Amino acid sequence: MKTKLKIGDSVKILSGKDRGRIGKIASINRKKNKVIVESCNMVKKVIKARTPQEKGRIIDKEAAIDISNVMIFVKGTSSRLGIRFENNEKIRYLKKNGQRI
Amino acid sequence: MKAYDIIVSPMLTEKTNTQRESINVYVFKVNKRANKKEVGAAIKELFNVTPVSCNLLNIKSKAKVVVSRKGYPIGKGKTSSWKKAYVYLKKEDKIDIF
Amino acid sequence: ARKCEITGKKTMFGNNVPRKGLAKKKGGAGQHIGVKTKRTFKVNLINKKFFIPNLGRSVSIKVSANALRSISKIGLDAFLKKNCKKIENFL
Amino acid sequence: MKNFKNFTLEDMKAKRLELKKEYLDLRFKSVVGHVENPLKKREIRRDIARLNTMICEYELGIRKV
RNA sequence: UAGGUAGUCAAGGUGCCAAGAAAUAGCUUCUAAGGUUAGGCUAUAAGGGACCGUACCGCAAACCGACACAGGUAGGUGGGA
RNA sequence: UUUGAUGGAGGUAUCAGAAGUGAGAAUGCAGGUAUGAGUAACGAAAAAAUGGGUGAGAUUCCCAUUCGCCGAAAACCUAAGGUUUCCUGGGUAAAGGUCGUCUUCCCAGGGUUAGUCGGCCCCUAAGGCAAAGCUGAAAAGUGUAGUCGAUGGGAAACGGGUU
RNA sequence: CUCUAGUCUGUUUAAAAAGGCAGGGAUGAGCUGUGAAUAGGAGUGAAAGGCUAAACAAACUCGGAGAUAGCUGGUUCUCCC
RNA sequence: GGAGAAGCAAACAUUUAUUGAUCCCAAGAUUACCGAAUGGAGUAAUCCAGCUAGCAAGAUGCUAGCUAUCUAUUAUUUAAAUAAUAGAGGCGAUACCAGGGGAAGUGAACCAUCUAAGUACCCUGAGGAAAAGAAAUCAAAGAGAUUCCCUUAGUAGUGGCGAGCGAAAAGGGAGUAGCCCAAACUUUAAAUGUGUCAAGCUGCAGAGCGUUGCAUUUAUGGGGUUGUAGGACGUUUAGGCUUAGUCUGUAAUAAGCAAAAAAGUUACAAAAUAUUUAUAUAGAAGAAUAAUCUGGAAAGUUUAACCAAAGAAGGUGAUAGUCCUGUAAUUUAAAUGUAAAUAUCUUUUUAAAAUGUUCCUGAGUAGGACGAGGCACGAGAAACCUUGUUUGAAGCUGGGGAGACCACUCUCCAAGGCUAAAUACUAGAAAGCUACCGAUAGAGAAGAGUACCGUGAGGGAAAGGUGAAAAGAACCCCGGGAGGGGAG
Repeated sequence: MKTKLKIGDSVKILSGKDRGRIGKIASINRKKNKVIVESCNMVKKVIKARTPQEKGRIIDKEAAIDISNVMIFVKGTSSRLGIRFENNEKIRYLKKNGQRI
Repeated sequence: MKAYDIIVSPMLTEKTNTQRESINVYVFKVNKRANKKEVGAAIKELFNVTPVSCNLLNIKSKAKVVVSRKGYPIGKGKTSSWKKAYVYLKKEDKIDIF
Repeated sequence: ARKCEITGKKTMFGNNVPRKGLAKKKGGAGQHIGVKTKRTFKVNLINKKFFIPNLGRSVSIKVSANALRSISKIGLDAFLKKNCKKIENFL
Repeated sequence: MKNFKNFTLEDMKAKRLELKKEYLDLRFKSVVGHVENPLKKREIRRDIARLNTMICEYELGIRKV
């Protein structure tokens, strides 16, 4: 559902296998409330991709992490996000310090 | 109903292909609300050729049995019924779009 | 129905009550009610003809003897007016 | 969603006719067997519906030229 | 060619009494209010075919009997000795 | 209530309160599984047999040659009904009283062309509805003028070929 | 083509009323297809207390209804007097 | 509202979306056919038309628009016949209310009275509440419309005096509100009857012999609504004038106009905006955690904080006030819907305090006889009310009631019509709660009145759970597969 994170941001992973590893947000599945972080939660998968019999293979790809497990991380700081109204623009700022993202 | 809501799409089947090759007959899926006269008029307007005659059929809906997520019959679903048209042209006439 | 076309009287449903014994006001020890049954009291409609000189013709109405009595007492036009009906609704 | 939001009534009528051409030809090619953009059907159908409302609004006078 | 079954001729014919559908349809004809190419008939040439059912089983594992059941199941064809 | 195995996510002391508060049976209800028992049947005393092909797999599929059965049918063509069961291709969880390469089983695709056929239609039998009229607590019941109601009566075609 | 005396199989049957043998009617108080009419204290009954959707000395469904029973059955953990 | 979207779940490859999509809300458009179904007919989802317009319209062509019926109101001799608008048909609430019909199983250890019971159910009506509702009443107390509670009270009575049935008043509360016709007279006439003289007029005079002469009915306005007051008559009056109280000119009164009060919740009716950070129907903002240890995973262990009008409830890989969404207190209204208030608008009084003579004050009605029902009250001494069949009054110098009746006395003034609130009900909508349930439980139904059974009415099941994430076991071996053994 509604969330304050944008595709392309850089986030730090709060919990899971990848403590504190920092990656960019590649995609957001808001039907399941999950987010895909590039080069994080990285799983091995098998694909035949089709029934005809040339070959199948093992590839590596990221799995969707829950939204709650990431937090925005900008200029060496990670914090919650509030939003402000100035210049007739709903902008975003860090609750810890309060800067332009 | 304009002549575009009448003709739905042609049919490419082995039977229709041999029929078209041999005795110059074209088969269309048409709307269920059409009849002989406006099917002929629609053919004329669309392909600029007047058909000698037209024949229409009502194809009944094919029933299927629906099974659960596990899989076992829980009801009877059905396809959509439709109307098929055989169109007869003069031996010199042709339709090119096919 | 068995309905006075003027007043609206209709049949009235009630009981049928047999009684055995002798009433105390006749020296008897009393009366006893028997088996009550269902019954109906019927209006006595009459298919009467009233000749109206006002249009020189007779109109036939279903009225009860009570309504006939009242018409004889007050006059047909006034009675119809009182029960808010008009002669042209008949015919 | 294509942009006709400035067209005049008869221009919209002409657009509707040639879009109906496009839809019929698209259906025919789809049955003949290979059409690279099947969703083009849906797009064209929605365009035609838009035109029908917009024209209707012209006659009803809700949208004035 | 000969013979000839079952129709059919025949809703016939001959006898009997129990005396054996209707039609505002069709066919034919008649006149009112209205009409006097307005029509209609006798012909020719041209084209107008509605709407739906149309597969298959249908004396049987496909209809009706809880069954792929020793049952029921209308009518027309009924070879040869 | 202590130690282990199993289990991988909530329970609970003391005091006090409140009950859908304790099952061994009611020819109890629901579900699972024994028992009889690998026993009775496997559905009519019209009958199968050989060879070959397909297939991983064949007494039961397909093909061929014999034999047997019905033959005023157990044959063919149309109703009443069923509604894809029809055809082609693929497959065998279940289902077919066994097996199965097969099926009316399953999946996909394909298949029903009408001026002359049967309806629709113009008519009426029995019958139903029915303005008006008449009769009834209501709801309706009777019933005329009318209108519906086929197993009936009314315009039109036969032969051959093709998938 | 319609019926079932007598006998037999069957009777945890193939059939919740058949079948194997036989018999009666068989131009008529005949059989039968296709429609319609008569519904529960009523209908129908060539008349047996029969039938009326496989069950009829008063059909079936729903509701009153959890009807009433001096009748039957059942009624679950423990200890002490 | 802002970055995804192509329903309810993804998959497979195709597009759209920052030109503001998808989605939510409001409004509008489209809106096939059947169905109250309404052109006729009909086996519901479909054949047959009449008329008009356009399709070369045309040979059973297509499309659009009309023709169903009942009731009220008039366009006419409202019946007949069409015409005109207006209000209804049916469904929904397996709820509530009113009216009509009205059982049976039982208890009385039988049963017939009675009880159950106006119960179930059927039928006719509308409403958001309905019904009822402003005393010809309660009732021996001094109260004062109707309805719903607490008490009176299991009392007073009734009952094959068997079983049972079962009040009312007063008092204490919830909630509040009173009004309007007919008639008495008069104006405007019309219609229908009857009538050629002293018939109308406040009173002197002239005019006047029919201002339609007098009545009834229809329509309009004034007049008025009760322990007997309102009109004709009795005056001060009558703001003040214009018109006339049969016509003109005077004492003398009406019809209009200054001045005021109310009104769509009854009380006259029909609205329309502005206006109310009021509300219903989409939204926005929204506080305060780092380290360490175990573990696959921390929110937990432990050490220290911070927020709090927010430690409500969920999700987050094990147990979260500070991770996400929300929550407290605030707050979005273009448009739409519902509410008041203000004016506008509409309507009314354009006057009241004041004595006695006449008129009216609700007629087949009050009451009585017979046959029934409702009142707690079963004929009992049986009032009273409704009511079927009959009979039948008074006119305030009156009548009804005060549990048979009579007298006195005390109360009340019927036979015309409305009325919000308190009260009944929730199929449902939104916001919440639970010593309520956790898959044989809970609605029948976590998947549905579906599968299935019966010709039909109708009856009616069973089936929830991988993992934190498919990350669904690449590849290899046995096997036709299934499946298993390895490798991940």
